[PDB]
Amino acid sequence: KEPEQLRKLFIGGLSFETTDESLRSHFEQWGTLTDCVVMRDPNTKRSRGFGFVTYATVEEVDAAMNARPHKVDGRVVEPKRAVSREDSQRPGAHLTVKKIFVGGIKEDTEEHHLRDYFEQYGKIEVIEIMTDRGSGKKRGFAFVTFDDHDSVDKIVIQKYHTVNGHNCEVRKALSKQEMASAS
DNA sequence: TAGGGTTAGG
Repeated sequence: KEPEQLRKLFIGGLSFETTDESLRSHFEQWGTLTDCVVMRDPNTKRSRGFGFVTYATVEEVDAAMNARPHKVDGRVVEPKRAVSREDSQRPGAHLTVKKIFVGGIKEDTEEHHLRDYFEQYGKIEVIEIMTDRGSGKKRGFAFVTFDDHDSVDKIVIQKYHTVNGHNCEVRKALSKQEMASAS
């Protein structure tokens, strides 16, 4: 049995009239829903326009994501890997991005090392191992861009990543300015 | 379009 967090998808952009029932009826097409709910105001009971669906297995989750775009109650919605309440605190945790920051990679790390680990998550468009433009010294971090934002989401929700023999930290890439506003 | 009375007590 895989962890609940990894078996759940956040469903954003829900139609004003989507319900626990209409949501379920749609996503059950890709698996056994162990949970399905529409978040709404506790006071007015008005829909907050988003919800979650949870499958019995991550394979069923992958099936659902491979079926995008998803239209529910006539509205195109936005299914996303569910980011934990804890991680939802980090800056840009909910951004739709196709690039990741990979920090703490050994000096002798080469592109093939990155591909050997990251290709399993999706089509890689660009790989950039950073160096100091002036000294030419390796800075110990890289950037990897994918063709699908879900590749990035599938990655950052995992805790560990082994590249060139050792663990490395992987986060959603924030722009120069986002990093600044994040400081 | 970020969570459902779901987060520090001898």
